[PDB]
Amino acid sequence: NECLGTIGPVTPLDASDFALDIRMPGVTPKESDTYFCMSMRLPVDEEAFVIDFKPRASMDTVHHMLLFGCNMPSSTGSYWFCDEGTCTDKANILYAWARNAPPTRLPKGVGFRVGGETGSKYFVLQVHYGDISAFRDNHKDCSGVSVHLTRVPQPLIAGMYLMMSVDTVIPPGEKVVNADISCQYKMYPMHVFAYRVHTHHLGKVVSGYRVRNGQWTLIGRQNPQLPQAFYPVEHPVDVTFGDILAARCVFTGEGRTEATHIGGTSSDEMCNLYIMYYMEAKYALSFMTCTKNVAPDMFRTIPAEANIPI
Ligand SMILES: CC(=O)N[C@@H](Cc1cc(I)c(O)c(I)c1)C(=O)NCC(=O)O
Ligand SMILES: CC(=O)N[C@@H](Cc1cc(I)c(O)c(I)c1)C(=O)NCC(=O)O
Ligand SMILES: [Cu+2]
Ligand SMILES: [Cu+2]
Ligand code: NI
Repeated sequence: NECLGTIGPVTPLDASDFALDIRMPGVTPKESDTYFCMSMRLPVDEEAFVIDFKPRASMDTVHHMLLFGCNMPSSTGSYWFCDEGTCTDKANILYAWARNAPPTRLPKGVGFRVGGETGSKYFVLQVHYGDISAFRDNHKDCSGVSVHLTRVPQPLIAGMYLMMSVDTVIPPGEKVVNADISCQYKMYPMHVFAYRVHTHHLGKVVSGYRVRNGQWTLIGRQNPQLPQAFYPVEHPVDVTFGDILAARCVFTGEGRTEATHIGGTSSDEMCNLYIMYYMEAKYALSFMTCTKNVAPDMFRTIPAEANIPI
């Protein structure tokens, strides 16, 4: 997107609001499939709320973008190749923009809490450059995301419940390998409103469910090879203390001559189901994670859609 120049990245909106533009510093991708990252310290130290996001991406080159909040970006640079790392600490994903799947807006009254004593101090943007035909000009790119911040406390706080595998091993040639994840929910109620799935090339399908009284309620189901944007949930789903969140990624070993385990490269795999939710401000926590399988046997009753591609 157009580089800002002399006006800088901060646009005052009114007494308590401002837009912060998070753009690449005029970079020029040299290889296709390049992944660039950069970070912006928040301008204010006190707590603020991110209530909106507007993509500022060049359609001819940018394939996808992801925006995280964290306290220690992986590089002190102007920008860097993300394969070096995103954040030293555990990054919280806030937004994903996919070229072929237009992002959905946050419900009004819902905001991510950042800054202050416990909120993220930085935003780290990762841009994935696919086609670079437009880059023979050796033109620089300032694609990114604009974020709307406010000091006004929001009634509903947005958070992320991340379900991910750590132990998965996919034997070469192996027709079907399931990665099951399950945890019991023990916090105040959350209402899922969006979900994103993430797998590398071996993933066939990823599904997540809320299981209450043995009954399975679909949160989201998606083919991880389709654009990995946050998609709105079919129907609002609350998860309450006692419920169990269960997820399954279906992989294959077909095509691999060696075993594939969980990891950060293209030769590795990942099984992630991001569940974006909102909670009443007075009960809210911004992030939860599940990296276990507490009810392995429970999957004997998983809906068949969980094994059939989409
Ligand atoms: C090892 C793995 O599966 N990593 C995933 C999930 C992940 C993401 C964030 I944000 C975290 O803070 C943590 I802890 C783990 C991963 O990096 N996925 C990237 C993606 O979703 O595209
Ligand atoms: C005064 C105000 O809030 N104006 C905009 C907010 C805004 C402005 C810019 I410049 C941004 O880049 C972003 I992110 C958000 C407003 O009312 N936007 C409505 C909307 O499109 O959602
Ligand atoms: Cu991409
Ligand atoms: Cu990955
Ligand atoms: Ni409800």
